[PDB]
Amino acid sequence: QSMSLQGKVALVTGASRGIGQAIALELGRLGAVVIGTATSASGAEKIAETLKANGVEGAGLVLDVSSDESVAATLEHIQQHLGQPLIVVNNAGIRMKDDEWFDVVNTNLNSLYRLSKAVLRGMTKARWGRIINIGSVVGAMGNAGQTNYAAAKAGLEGFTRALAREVGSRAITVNAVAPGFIDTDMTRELPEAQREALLGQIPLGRLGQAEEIAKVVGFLASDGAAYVTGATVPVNGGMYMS
Amino acid sequence: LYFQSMSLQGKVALVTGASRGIGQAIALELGRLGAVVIGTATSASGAEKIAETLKANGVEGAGLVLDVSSDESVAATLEHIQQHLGQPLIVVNNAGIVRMKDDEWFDVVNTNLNSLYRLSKAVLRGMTKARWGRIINIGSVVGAMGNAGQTNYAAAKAGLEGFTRALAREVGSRAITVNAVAPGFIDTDMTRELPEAQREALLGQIPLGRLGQAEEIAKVVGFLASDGAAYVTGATVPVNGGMYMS
Amino acid sequence: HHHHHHSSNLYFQSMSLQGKVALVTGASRGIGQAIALELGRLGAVVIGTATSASGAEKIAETLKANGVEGAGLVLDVSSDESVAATLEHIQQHLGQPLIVVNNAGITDEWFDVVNTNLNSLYRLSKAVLRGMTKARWGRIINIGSVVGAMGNAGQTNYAAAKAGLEGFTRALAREVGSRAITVNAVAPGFIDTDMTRELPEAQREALLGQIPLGRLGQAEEIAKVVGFLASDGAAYVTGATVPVNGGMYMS
Amino acid sequence: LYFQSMSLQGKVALVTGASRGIGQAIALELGRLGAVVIGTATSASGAEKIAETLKANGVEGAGLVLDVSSDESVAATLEHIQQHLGQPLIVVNNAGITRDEWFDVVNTNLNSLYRLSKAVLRGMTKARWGRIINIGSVVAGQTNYAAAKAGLEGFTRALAREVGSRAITVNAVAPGFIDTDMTRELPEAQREALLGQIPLGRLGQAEEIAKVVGFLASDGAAYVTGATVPVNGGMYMS
Repeated sequence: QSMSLQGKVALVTGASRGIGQAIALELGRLGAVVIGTATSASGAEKIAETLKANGVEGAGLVLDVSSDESVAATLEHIQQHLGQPLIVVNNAGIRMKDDEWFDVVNTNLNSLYRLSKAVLRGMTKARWGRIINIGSVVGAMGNAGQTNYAAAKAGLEGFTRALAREVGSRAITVNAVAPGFIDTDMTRELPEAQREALLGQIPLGRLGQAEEIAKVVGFLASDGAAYVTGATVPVNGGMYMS
Repeated sequence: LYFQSMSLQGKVALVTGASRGIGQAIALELGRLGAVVIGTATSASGAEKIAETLKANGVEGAGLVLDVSSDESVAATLEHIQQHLGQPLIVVNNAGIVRMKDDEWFDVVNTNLNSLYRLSKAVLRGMTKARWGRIINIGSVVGAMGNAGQTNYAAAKAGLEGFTRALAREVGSRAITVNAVAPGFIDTDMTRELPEAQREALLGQIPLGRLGQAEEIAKVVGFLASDGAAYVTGATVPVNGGMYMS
Repeated sequence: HHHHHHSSNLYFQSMSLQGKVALVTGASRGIGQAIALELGRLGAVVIGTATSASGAEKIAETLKANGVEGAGLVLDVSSDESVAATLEHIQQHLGQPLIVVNNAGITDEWFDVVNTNLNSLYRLSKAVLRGMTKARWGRIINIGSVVGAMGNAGQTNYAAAKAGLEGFTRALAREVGSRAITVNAVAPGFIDTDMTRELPEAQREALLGQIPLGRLGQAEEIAKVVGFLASDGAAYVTGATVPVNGGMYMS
Repeated sequence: LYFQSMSLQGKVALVTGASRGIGQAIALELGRLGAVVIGTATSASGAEKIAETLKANGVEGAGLVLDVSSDESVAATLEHIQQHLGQPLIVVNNAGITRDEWFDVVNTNLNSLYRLSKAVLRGMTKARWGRIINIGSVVAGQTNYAAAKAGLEGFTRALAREVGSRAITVNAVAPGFIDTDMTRELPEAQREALLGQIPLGRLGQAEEIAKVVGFLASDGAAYVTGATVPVNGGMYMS
C-alpha cells in the first residue's frame, strides 16, 4: 500500500516493552526491517524473539543512547549486517523530585541529539529519512511529576522543530509524538486514586493503548506524511497537561 | 465482522468543500479507504463536478449542495444523507468563505467558526447515537504573500486550534474525536500564479524546499479518520513542510 | 430616576498617565474594580462601567473614596447602540479614551461564551480605534475573564478559550500597530474572591496544590500587570498574552 | 492606594552581561528603581565600564568579572558578592555563551542558567523572596531564535514550579528586534523588509526591554511566575 515501509530499515530504541515494543511491531507490520534496542543482552534477545513471534524481519541489539561509543559501534554494526537505518524512533529515555526535571530533560535531549546526529549521515546520503521522537507518558505522582511532564514535552517540541529546520532540505522529516496516559507496565499498577484522578481529566474516559501511539508513529514514518515536519502530535485522549 | 487498519469500509463520510483542491483530494482519499463519500459545494455545478469526480474514481457516494452558513441547508443536507445513504460518522470541514488587507481576519474567522459550530452540532446527534465519530477541521492555506497574508493565516489557525480543542473536550466521552489539519503553503490556484522571484523567496522559507500537495493533506486526514487515530483528539496537525507562522 | 452617569495639589509619584482617559469595562467588583483603582493610582481619569445604574453609582462611590477623578457609567459591550452612544457621551464630557481595558464579559456554553465575548472585544476595540488613531497612541488590554480564560471560570474551557483570546489579541495587535496602539491580554489564574474563599477546606487545599506559589492571586496583582501594560514603558509589548497565575498553567 | 513598593530600595540585584545594550539598560533601570546593582562582564575592561556607568548614573553597586559557563567562576563571584555587598535577591540572566549550532547554543545556555540559578537560590530561600528573570536572545536566524526561545520558556516554567513555594518568581523576557549591535549595520532593503514584519514599524529600544524587567522585579509582579513575556513590537516567530 501507500503506508508501506517495504525496503526500509528502522531503528527503534527502547523496544523491549511498552510503547517502544508496539512501535517496533507496527513498523514491522508496514514492512520495515526493524532493529529494536535494549540496554541489556537479555533485552535484545527478547526483542528478537518478539519480532519472530510477529513475523517481523530484523534484530535486537544492545544500545546505550547515553554513550557516544555505544552509538557509533551500534550504527556500524547495523550498517554492516542490515543496512542504513532511514527510519529512527527515539523512544529510550535514561517519586520524581521537584528539582530533578532539569537533569532528566537535559540528559534525554542530549541523547536525542547524539543518536540523531549519528543516523543523519545515512539519511543525508539517501536524501530521505524519518526521525520520530517519543515523549514521556503521563502518570508520575506529585507536582514533581507534572513539572517533569511539562518540562520534557517543552524540550521535546523545541528540539524537534529545530532539528526539522536543520535537515529539511534533505527530505528528512523530524517529528515527535507526545503521549498522554497510556496503559504500560509503568502505569498499570499506579495507585488507584491517581489512576482515577487522571481518568477524570481525560475526555475519552480511558487510558490509551501502546498501539495507539504506534499507529501515529507508523503514519509519520510513511510517504503520506512527507510534508509533516517539525510537528509534535499529542496522543492523549484530549487531556493536555502543561 | 471486518477489522483492518486504515479501512473506512461501512462508514459514510461528509466532506464539505469537495469540488477542488484539498477538499477533492480528501474526498478521493476517504473513498480509497472504503468510505461512502458525500462531497459538498455551494453550487449545483460544484455538486455535479463532485459526483462526476467520485464516479470516475470508483468511489460510491454523491455530490450535494450545502451552505454551511444556513441552518436550513445543514438540516436539509443531513436529512438527505440519512434517508439515502446513512448517518455520516466522518465529517471533514473544508468549506470556508482589492488586495488582501490585515483587517479582514475577524470577519473571516468569526464567520467560519460560527458555520463550523453549526455543522458540527448538527452531525453530533448521529455520532452520539453511534457512540463513534470523527470530525476533522481543515485550516486555511496561506492566502497571500506579505503581512496581511500572515496576519489572516495565523488568526484563522489560532481560531481553528482553540475551537477544535474545546469541541474535542465536549464530545470525547462519546468516543468522537475532533482534530484539525493546518496546511502551510500548498500547491493551489494562488500559488500556481505567483512570479518566479516570489515563488523562490517563498520556497526559501520552507525547510522542505517545496510546496505541499493537496494529497499530502488528504493522507493526514485519512489517518485521523482511521481507528488507529482513536486516541488523538483535540489536536491540530501542522502540514507545512517546516514553515511555522503564528 | 435611574441615572446612568455618576461622577467621582497633591502630586503622587505614581502618576504617569497624566490624566489620559481610561475606560475599564466591568469595574463594579473584583479584578475590574482593582484595575480601575490601579489606573487611578497611575494618574488616569478613570471611567469604570457596569450594565446597571446601581453598578455605575457603586463605581463612582469607589472612585470617590479613593480620590480618583472619573465616572461610573452604564455600558453594554454586547450592544452596538450602547457602545456607540456611550463612547460619544464619554468623548463629549470627559475626552477620548486612549486606554481601554476589556473586563466585562458574559459567562453550547463551550462555544457561545468565547464567541460572544470575542465579538464584544472586537466591537468595543473597533469603536475606540478612531480616537487612538487620531492621537497616534493607544492601549487595549483584554482580561481573560471575558472568554473564561481565567482560572476562576474553571479548568474545563480554559486552554481552548485562552488560545482564542491569544490569537484574537495578536491579530488585532498586528492590525493596529502601525498607529502606535498596543493590544495585549492578561490571563489570570485563580484569584481570591468570595467564590474561591467559600470553597471547603479540602477543595481549597487541592486547588492550592496545583499552584506553585501556594496561594490565590489578589485582584490587585492582576491590576498591577494591567497598569504596567498601559504605561509608556510597555510601548514595545504588543500582541502578548501575559499569564498571571502563580505558575498554574492549564492547557 | 497611592503608596506601596513598586521600587527596589534595599534590594541587591545581579545582572549578568551588563556592559552594553540590553544588559546595561537593565542594570540602569534596576538602579533607578533603587536597587544596589552588581553588573557582570567577561573581561576586566567590561567590569570597569560597568562600574563607571553605574557611578555616572548614581547607582550603587559594582562591576565584576563573571564567566557563567564556569562553575568555579560562578561560585567565586557569588561568594565575593555575599561577603562584600549582600545576597542578590533579583538576578537577571543576560550573559550569553558563544558556541547545526542551535543545539549547543541552547544546551550550553540552559546549563548556564541552571548553574547560576541554583547558586543564587540559597540566598533567596533564606530571604523567602526572590526574582529570577531570564533574558532571551534577540533577533537559520529563525531556527536559532525560536529554539533558544523554546528552551527558555520550558526551562523558566519548570524552575518557576520548583521554587514557587518559596515566594521566588522565575520569568523570561523574549526580545524581538532591538536597536543594538547587529541591526545598526543592516542594509536598507533588509531593514525595510524587517520593519515590515514588525507591526509597530520600528526596532525596540534596550530601555523598552529594561522597563519590562523592572516591572517583573517589583512586588506588583508577585503573582507572575513561569511566564515568558515577548517584547517584540508584534513580530512573533515560532
